[PDB]
Amino acid sequence: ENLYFQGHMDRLITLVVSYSIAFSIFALATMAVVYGKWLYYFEIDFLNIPDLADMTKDEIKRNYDVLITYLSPFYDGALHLPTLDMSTNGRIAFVDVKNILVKIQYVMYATIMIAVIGGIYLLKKKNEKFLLHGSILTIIFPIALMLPIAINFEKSFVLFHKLLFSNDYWVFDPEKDPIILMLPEEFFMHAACAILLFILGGSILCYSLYRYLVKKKRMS
Ligand SMILES: CCCCCCCC/C=C\CCCCCCCC(=O)OC[C@H](O)CO
Ligand SMILES: CCCCCCCC/C=C\CCCCCCCC(=O)OC[C@H](O)CO
Ligand SMILES: CCCCCCCC/C=C\CCCCCCCC(=O)OC[C@H](O)CO
Ligand SMILES: CCCCCCCC/C=C\CCCCCCCC(=O)OC[C@H](O)CO
Ligand SMILES: CCCCCCCC/C=C\CCCCCCCC(=O)OC[C@H](O)CO
Ligand SMILES: CCCCCCCC/C=C\CCCCCCCC(=O)OC[C@H](O)CO
Ligand SMILES: CCCCCCCC/C=C\CCCCCCCC(=O)OC[C@H](O)CO
Repeated sequence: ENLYFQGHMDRLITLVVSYSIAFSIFALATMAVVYGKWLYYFEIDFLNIPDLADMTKDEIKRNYDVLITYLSPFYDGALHLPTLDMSTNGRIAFVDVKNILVKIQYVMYATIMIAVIGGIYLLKKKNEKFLLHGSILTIIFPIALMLPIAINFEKSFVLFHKLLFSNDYWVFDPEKDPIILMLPEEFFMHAACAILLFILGGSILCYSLYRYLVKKKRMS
């Protein structure tokens, strides 16, 4: 009567743990790309942002450095671009973007702890499937968040937008928020591609860890 209860828990724990790694890797990849400077630096020359924005390369890079420094959850000050103006609707939008990254990070630290605490409880029990269930669940998670796009393309992006932001009938107007000119749509598309690229690598390493383990367990 008891080992029927115990098996019902380790399958629940494997679920809670598997989902926790799926999200942990999603967050970790997101933060690697958002706070990463290699990709955007590459896009300055690739997308010819100096001529898009009528700004020098050094201009563009130091404004970007200040923005990424602002988006740290540990920078308590307001956003003060070195050479660019900014509407109050602009400042609001960047507080929205910053709020997500703090929300994501706080949940990430939560899933990281549950994933390894619950993960070692399972490994102490000679059980490895959370490393395999997780591995495939990390591939599935980031785009289950994209699933609404398949149902309706323009309308789904109206809820993604309003889930994030605090002003509905705003604008991208370069005369009032000229940092738009150095943040073209292609940059965000490539960045998201880097986010999943990182997630894909993440799924592999923890699938490798599943196979390295269970092959040394069956060896005995
Ligand atoms: C007690 C309340 C605590 C709050 C948490 C309750 C949430 C549990 C949800 C359903 C129970 C079913 C438990 C086992 C379900 C099977 C898990 C499963 O679907 O396995 C595939 C997945 O990828 C992972 O392995
Ligand atoms: C945890 C904090 C301390 C340690 C971290 C320091 C903070 C990182 C800031 C700048 C370096 C960014 C440069 C590295 C960016 C590499 C990853 C990236 O996102 O760009 C690669 C791109 O995907 C391929 O084209
Ligand atoms: C349980 C799920 C897996 C557990 C994993 C344990 C944590 C591993 C810590 C760092 C690995 C990668 C961290 C990538 C982001 C940290 C660096 C960062 O944010 O700075 C910007 C970055 O340097 C620009 O590339
Ligand atoms: C969506 C997946 C992309 C993956 C993440 C890559 C992007 C993260 C790097 C920088 C974000 C900074 C810009 C984020 C958007 C700022 C909002 C904006 O454009 O400002 C509005 C305007 O100023 C007032 O109307
Ligand atoms: C509910 C919160 C629980 C309390 C919190 C306890 C701390 C989390 C424990 C381990 C994380 C260690 C591995 C994390 C890898 C670091 C990657 C990272 O966090 O980079 C983001 C950074 O802010 C880029 O600017
Ligand atoms: C594919 C998986 C991707 C993972 C995603 C995780 C969520 C990241 C959350 C916030 C990052 C900042 C989001 C900022 C998005 C703004 C994109 C945009 O198009 O900004 C308008 C720009 O002005 C056009 O020219
Ligand atoms: C043992 C119990 C613990 C179980 C834990 C499960 C094992 C997860 C393994 C790998 C996940 C790592 C995924 C990391 C993906 C983020 C991509 C990244 O960090 O990029 C590098 C960064 O840019 C550099 O500067």
